[PDB]
Amino acid sequence: MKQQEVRQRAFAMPLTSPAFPPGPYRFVNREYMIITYRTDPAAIEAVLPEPLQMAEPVVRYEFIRMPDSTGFGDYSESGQVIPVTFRGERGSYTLAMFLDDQPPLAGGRELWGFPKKAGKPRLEVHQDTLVGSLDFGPVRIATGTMGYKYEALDRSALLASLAEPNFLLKIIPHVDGSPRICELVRYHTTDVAIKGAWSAPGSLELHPHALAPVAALPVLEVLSARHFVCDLTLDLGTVVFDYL
Amino acid sequence: MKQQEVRQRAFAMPLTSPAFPPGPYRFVNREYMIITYRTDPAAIEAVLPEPLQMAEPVVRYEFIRMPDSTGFGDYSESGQVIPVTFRGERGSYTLAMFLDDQPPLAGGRELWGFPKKAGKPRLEVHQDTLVGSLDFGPVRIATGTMGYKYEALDRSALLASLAEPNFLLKIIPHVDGSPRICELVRYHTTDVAIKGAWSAPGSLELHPHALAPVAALPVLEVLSARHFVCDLTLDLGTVVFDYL
Amino acid sequence: MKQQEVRQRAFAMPLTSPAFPPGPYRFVNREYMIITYRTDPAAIEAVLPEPLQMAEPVVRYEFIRMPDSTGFGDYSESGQVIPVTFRGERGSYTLAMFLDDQPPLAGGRELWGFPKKAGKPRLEVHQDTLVGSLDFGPVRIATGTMGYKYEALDRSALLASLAEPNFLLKIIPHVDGSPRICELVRYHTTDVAIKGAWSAPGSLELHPHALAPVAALPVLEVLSARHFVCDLTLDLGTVVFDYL
Amino acid sequence: MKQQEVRQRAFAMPLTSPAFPPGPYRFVNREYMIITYRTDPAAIEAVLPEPLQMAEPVVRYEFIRMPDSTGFGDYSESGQVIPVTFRGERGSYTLAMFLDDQPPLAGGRELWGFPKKAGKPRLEVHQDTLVGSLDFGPVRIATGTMGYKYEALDRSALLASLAEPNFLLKIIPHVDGSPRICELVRYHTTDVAIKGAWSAPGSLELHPHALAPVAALPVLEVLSARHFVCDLTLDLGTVVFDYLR
Amino acid sequence: MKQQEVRQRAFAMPLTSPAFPPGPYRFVNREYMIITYRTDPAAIEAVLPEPLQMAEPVVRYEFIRMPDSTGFGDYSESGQVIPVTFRGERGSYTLAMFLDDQPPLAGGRELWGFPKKAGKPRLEVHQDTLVGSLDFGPVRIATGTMGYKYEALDRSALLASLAEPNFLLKIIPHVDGSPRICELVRYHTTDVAIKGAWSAPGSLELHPHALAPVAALPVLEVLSARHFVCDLTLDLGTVVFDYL
Amino acid sequence: MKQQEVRQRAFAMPLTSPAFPPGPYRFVNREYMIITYRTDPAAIEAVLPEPLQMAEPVVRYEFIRMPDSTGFGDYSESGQVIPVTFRGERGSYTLAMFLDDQPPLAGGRELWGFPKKAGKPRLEVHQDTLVGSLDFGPVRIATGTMGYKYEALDRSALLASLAEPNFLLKIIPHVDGSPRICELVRYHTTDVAIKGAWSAPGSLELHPHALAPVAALPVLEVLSARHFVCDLTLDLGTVVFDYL
Amino acid sequence: MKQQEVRQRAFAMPLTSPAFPPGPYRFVNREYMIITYRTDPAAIEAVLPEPLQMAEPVVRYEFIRMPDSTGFGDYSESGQVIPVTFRGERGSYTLAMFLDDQPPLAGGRELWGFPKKAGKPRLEVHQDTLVGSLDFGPVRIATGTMGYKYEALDRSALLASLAEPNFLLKIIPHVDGSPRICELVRYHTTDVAIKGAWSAPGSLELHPHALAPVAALPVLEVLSARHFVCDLTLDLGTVVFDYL
Amino acid sequence: MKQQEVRQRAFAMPLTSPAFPPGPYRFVNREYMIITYRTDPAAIEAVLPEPLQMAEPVVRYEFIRMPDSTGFGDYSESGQVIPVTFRGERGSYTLAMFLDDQPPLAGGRELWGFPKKAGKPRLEVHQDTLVGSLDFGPVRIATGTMGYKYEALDRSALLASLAEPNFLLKIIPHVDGSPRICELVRYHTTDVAIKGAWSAPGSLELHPHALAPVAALPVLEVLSARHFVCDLTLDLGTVVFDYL
Repeated sequence: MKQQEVRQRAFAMPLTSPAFPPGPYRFVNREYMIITYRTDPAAIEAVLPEPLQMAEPVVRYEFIRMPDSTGFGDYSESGQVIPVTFRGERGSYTLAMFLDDQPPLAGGRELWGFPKKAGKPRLEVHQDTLVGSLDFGPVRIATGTMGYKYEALDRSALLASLAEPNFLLKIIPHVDGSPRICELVRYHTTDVAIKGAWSAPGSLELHPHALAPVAALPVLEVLSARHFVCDLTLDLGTVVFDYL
Repeated sequence: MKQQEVRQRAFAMPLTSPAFPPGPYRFVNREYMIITYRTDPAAIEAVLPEPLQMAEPVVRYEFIRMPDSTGFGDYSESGQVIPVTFRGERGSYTLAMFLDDQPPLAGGRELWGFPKKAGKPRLEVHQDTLVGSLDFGPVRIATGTMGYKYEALDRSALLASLAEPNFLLKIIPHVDGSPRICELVRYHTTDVAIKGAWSAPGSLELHPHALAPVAALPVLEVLSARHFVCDLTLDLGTVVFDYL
Repeated sequence: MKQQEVRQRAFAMPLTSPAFPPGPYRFVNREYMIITYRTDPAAIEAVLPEPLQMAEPVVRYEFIRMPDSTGFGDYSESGQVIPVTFRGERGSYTLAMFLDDQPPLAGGRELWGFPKKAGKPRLEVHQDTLVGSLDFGPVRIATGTMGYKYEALDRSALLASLAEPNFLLKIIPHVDGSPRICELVRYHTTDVAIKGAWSAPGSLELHPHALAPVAALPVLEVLSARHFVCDLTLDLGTVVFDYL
Repeated sequence: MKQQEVRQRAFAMPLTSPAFPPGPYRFVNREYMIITYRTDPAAIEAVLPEPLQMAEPVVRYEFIRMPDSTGFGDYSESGQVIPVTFRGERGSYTLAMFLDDQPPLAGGRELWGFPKKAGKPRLEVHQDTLVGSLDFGPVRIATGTMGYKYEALDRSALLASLAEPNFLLKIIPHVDGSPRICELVRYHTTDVAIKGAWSAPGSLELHPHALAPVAALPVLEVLSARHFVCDLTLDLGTVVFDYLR
Repeated sequence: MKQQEVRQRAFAMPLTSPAFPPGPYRFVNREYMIITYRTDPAAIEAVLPEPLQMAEPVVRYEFIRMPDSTGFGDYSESGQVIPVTFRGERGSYTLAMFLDDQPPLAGGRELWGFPKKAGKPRLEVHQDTLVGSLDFGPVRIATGTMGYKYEALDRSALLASLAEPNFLLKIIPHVDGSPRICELVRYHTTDVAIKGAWSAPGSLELHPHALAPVAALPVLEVLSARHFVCDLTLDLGTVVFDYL
Repeated sequence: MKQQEVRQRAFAMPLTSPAFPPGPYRFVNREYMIITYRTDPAAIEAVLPEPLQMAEPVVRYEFIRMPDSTGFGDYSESGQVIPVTFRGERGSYTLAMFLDDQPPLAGGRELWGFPKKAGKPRLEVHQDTLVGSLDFGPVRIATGTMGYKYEALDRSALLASLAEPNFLLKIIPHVDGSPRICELVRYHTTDVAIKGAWSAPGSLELHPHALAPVAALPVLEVLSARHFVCDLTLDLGTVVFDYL
Repeated sequence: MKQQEVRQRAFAMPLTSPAFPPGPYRFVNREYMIITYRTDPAAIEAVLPEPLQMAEPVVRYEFIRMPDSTGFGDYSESGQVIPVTFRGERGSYTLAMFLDDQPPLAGGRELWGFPKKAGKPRLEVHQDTLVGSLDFGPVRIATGTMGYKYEALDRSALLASLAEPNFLLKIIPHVDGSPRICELVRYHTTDVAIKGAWSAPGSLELHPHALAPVAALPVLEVLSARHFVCDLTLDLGTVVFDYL
Repeated sequence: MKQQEVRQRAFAMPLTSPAFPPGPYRFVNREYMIITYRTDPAAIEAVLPEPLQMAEPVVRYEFIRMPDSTGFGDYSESGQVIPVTFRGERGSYTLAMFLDDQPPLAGGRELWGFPKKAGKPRLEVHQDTLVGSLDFGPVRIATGTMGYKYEALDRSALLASLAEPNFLLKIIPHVDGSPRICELVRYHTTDVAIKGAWSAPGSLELHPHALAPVAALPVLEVLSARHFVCDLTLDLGTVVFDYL
């Protein structure tokens, strides 16, 4: 298999059996618990890369079920998202995620630049409560709870939420340890169909961990909680600022 | 978190809590079981990317324990390695690995370009038999067996095998899915101390898997088995050929 | 809170974190097993409150799954309902009900006046059989079985039955133990969308219990068994008769 | 079953097999662990309904075993009680309670107006520590600890709290959702026999929950811990303010 | 229970509580994993009953979930199907099935003449991998694997495959052991709705069993893998050739 | 494999690997618990096909262990048998059976016409009591008990019992749902050797089930109980009345 | 414990509590499953020690239950036996055994010279299938399967096979590692009673193991399967050829 | 024993079988996790006994494995130590300690006067994370985490810290409950050989407990985390201050 055949088939490692596939990336029945909390503004500023700019000092803490995902399989995710502005546009910055499936973890990192690590997220209804949890090894680092579907939420506002740009700092080292890729990436979730969306009382507790430091954006006050189910496509991202 | 802080600080994602640290990457008490088997030369040719050239039509099947790994932790690995020459120099090519710990998986892939996937390798003595196994979710894909330290091995010769260059094909996608990095990488294991090294009868059985195709290189005849324990440093690789 | 705003805010206890929310109460994919059986006429007459009037001497024994219930969560229900007339108008009377979730138990009792107790109902397919059970603590008190979807059920008869009036006897003691509320309440399930509906052969065995006396309406003869899945709204009730 | 006989028979639903019976409600060998903690005064006034007034800014956090309870069975309970005055008379206000047995749950709510919800309270000695815990489904929302009977308490003093009035805001919705009952209820625990009472160092930790917000009253400092066993009759309450009259 | 009641009522044994009901036999959400493999043409010829003629020397190995099956219940199936022509028309031939539910096993055999035996098929997503397995008592006889929904399939073409005739050889013994029924049966799946259809890499391993000889058709090379979900009606078959 | 080869090898499906084999059918160490009870004569008449004629209004309820059975393996059985007369001959009619092994269940139905279904029978001594049970899925449908070997029974009378003809209504649908086989079948158990045979106090309890309606022949009074162990051969049956 | 007591008392170590007793070695109810398979004649030649000569290129693979064995206890065995001739006489050669009980392992090896190792053989009926398996620590190395007593076997012929000489190569090392005993040993099974003997379809799968190389004689085609139960006496062997 | 020899023999209770032996007390492969955190100065001042003097307001929280401890066995330890000065001399004060082995608990208390209580500390690598925990009965009261060996730690600073003086407050009541012993004790760890020593990012969460009040020194800010393995001798102490 010649030089140009290699260059032509190359998408992801291993060449002949890639750790992940090309898309499209389609998600069916994504289920979100999102708890939004006020935090120390100084705690966001210490972690937000310029030229991104801080908006509200809030954090979106999320627990996501992805039972049906092309190329990737059946998995769950938990993460911390921060509202930002970039060039007059509102959007989000993903600071941290954790997932229980390989292909979307390698794929997430190597293709888009999602800052993903391994963990055990769960999101399930126990009788009357929706309970989100994320373990990292034997250690519980996040527990969220919500009432069950108390109020229907505005679906227009939700679709506008899912339409905003999502920014990521993609960093990949060169063989020598210096960055070979260091860029702000913009991605969109498109073809959204909302199956249901609700609000209800919510709660969040975070625990410190040396290798999963979600707790360094302290929960000062829980502001809102939303729970929705939707289908969508994770579109390929585009570079919006190349630090290199 | 100023703009040029980012491009000088950036090593691995997440920028502020990297998924793996910089080395040196030191390994104490790695333990190897290596079953060398003869395969179909045509299966080797099918996967070998030029300018690499095949040598003997053999596969070195590895089960490796790494209980003490700087920056990475305590874990196990299994994989398929093939003798190769590049520009006439004899070395190795790593076709497939599987590991049970995320930092060395991401780090292996993003820094050197080891072709790593997730799986559950084990290497254990069960009374009279050293047993290596590799499971990928609920499916067994590799089982190797060895008698226990039947005869001491010529260490000076072994250390020779371990001085040879190891070659990797590093592939990282750009955000749009075309290759952003596509290169052959040369790396050495250095500062090696062999604590012991043995030979004994060996066996190997492989099973098909859509996502872990080790059985694509069929075990036609087992040729040798080696078992050894060592400390070593995984040095950073160099680019020896850039396809882009 | 100010004495005035307390009145304005009061819905259910606890005032500041009510044991159940207001609604509307929407149900998605309720799944029913109903076994209609002939019983002793005298047993029915002994429990039916005038001004309610007995229609035929049958009991509909229900096993219901409610996997998706707004404000309540995900739960199961079992109990006894009797065909009734009130002022000439054909309807049903709920004698006993059993649930494994507390918000719909309190809310059922305090809002509409469903005669609810705690219990563990289950409704599950085991290979070829739909099996309904009700345990009350360690004692099984109801076991129902049906074949799986032998014949389509008349959607029109079904929708007309669901459109009927349901009567409940709401009783709530005053702090002195005398009745503070004692009324016949009429309610409706509306916005009914049936997803599937079948008949099959069916069985029912009931067992004695001092605190869960379903067996007091003995199974003389099983008349029919229906299985259906639907979405509906549990509308608020209205008082049709005040004993006080 | 004539409509007249219906009215005569009516106490609690279901008419012919009430979810709970009538009393008298007797409790034998009721065991308490009470951790008193100072909280944020602003947290208390937000949840205290006028004409109640606030007394000292503390919360009495409770874990109670009721192994022998007439009409109810054998169960445990946990929750939050605060010091209050109504018309200048000093008493308690129950903010939240959680139990593992339905009859006292329904009865608690529908008769007296106790603010009750389901949960899994436990109270047990583990070697040297009395350990009280509350779980709400999979989530731990309260953990409390004490030494084991370090110092005896005077009982005669203790009975100073048990004879005080207890106040409850009783709320039962009408079929249409607006309040049918909305009154403050006064109840007393009478027939109190103390079998033993003790103090010891204590601890408390509380965790957030959307549906069980005990942690909304933050533990700033633990102030005292008490452990006691008693027999007790829970008397029927009386209305002392009717928001709806 | 008069004599001519018997001959007009008789459908299946036991006459008064038949082991399976009459249809229509409707299936909602059948899920298929099909691994198509090339085999020894001589192994196919050895089992193919004339007047059926072999076509390509391939086997379609199936693992199928049927969670909602009218009259039959919720169950799983695995089996070996071969492309065939009869009187020049292209169709299929079912060589072997295995199921975990009795009504469809007896019903399959006695009505259509599906060559059904007992076993324990499973089809499940394990993170990144769709895994089909078939156990016959304690022995694994089939393991298949697929990546997860790598690429959407041409549905109109699929629906084409599913319009083809399916052929069965129905054999029932007379009480004396000579064949009482011995016929080729043609049946169609009709009213088909494809909910989704995908392709992805595939693997298949078979193991010998004296009583479940799937391995008699050896996996020489895996050619394709398909995964799809559908609703369909299993129509009654017709006799196309009677050997007697 | 030609047309006539097919017709010549055809015994049971699948042609090339029959679900059951030819006999002879030999049973070693068959162990029976038989509880005979008086029932409603109207309950037998509703289930007994003419030209069979009712004898006593009793039912033989049975629990059988078949640990050693040619062609079939190791299994257990439970069933309801009714005494009948046909053409001046005393015999039995089998109304219902349940077994935990496939080959004898398919074989029983397709060859002789035993009205067999699937279930979990057990027959074991627990200390002082012989206990027979039959579950159908998670549901207990029959429990019998006997004292242990209180009295030896008449072996001449027992052999005469095992010598009487056993009648079965064999029904097999045609592909179109109409009966293709509908006949009264007579079979004998021959070559009987009785190893031991006893009577003792006995008891029976039956539970309703929609798909296993053994309970529709109510236990009004337990009359007798016998327990024996024997070897025998289940001879092929012969047609004694063809409804068709 | 005088010097010449030792040389007249000495049978097995420990002298005062020998690891196995002298016989006769009587076996009641040995049960055999034997899968006869054709293999590579070249694999047979590679292991057959002259003056033994190979006969058919077949292996008799055995799984044997010995529940009642004088001096040895209750245990199981599995092994590989090959047809042979010595000085023109047809007999057997035992290549490999594995047992789960020490006295017969030591005794087998030190007295006759059976080539015994440890392992975990099992032979059990699972419903319709006789299943033999052999595990060596955690690795399965042999799985055999048979239908259950399909047809009675010609016993007089069987007893003929069991009258043939069995040959063993006995090897014991001297303290210095050179052979102290190295001889061909002939032994018979005598006083044989066949309790039953059957044939049925068979299967065999072998797996590699460094220390249990049964798979070195590959299953090319399974030829027959036999299942039988017997009592027999293992007589002491004789030396028929002494290499020393 | 004679009254004189009692005095001569007395070391620890029981006289004739002392709860712990004399020593020297040698430790091999102690493994420490130390997390240094800033706390509230007032909390430290509230527990520190004059003549001891407060140095910086930090607490070193320790999780220690002692797998090989002469006279004591194999055990783990957790607790709190504070940087201190005494007469100008820099050292440490041990506030609280927790162990799962009784000989070092009694011996620690009675000989040096370590302030020991019972508890269950653990220190373990879970894949990529070093996890320290302390349970006290059913309550977790300390959880520490570190990355694995990110950077070498300064051996010189380490050895100097281990060479420092440790102070303890030895208190032992007289039978009347008044202090019989009340003294500041100084001790040293000598013959220290460090085997490895590292730093990495670290975390600590503490929890309230009435009998194990570690939380009384609140974690305001984690300053550092060190991991090391060493051999050392726990030398006898000396009194430096007698309160009595």
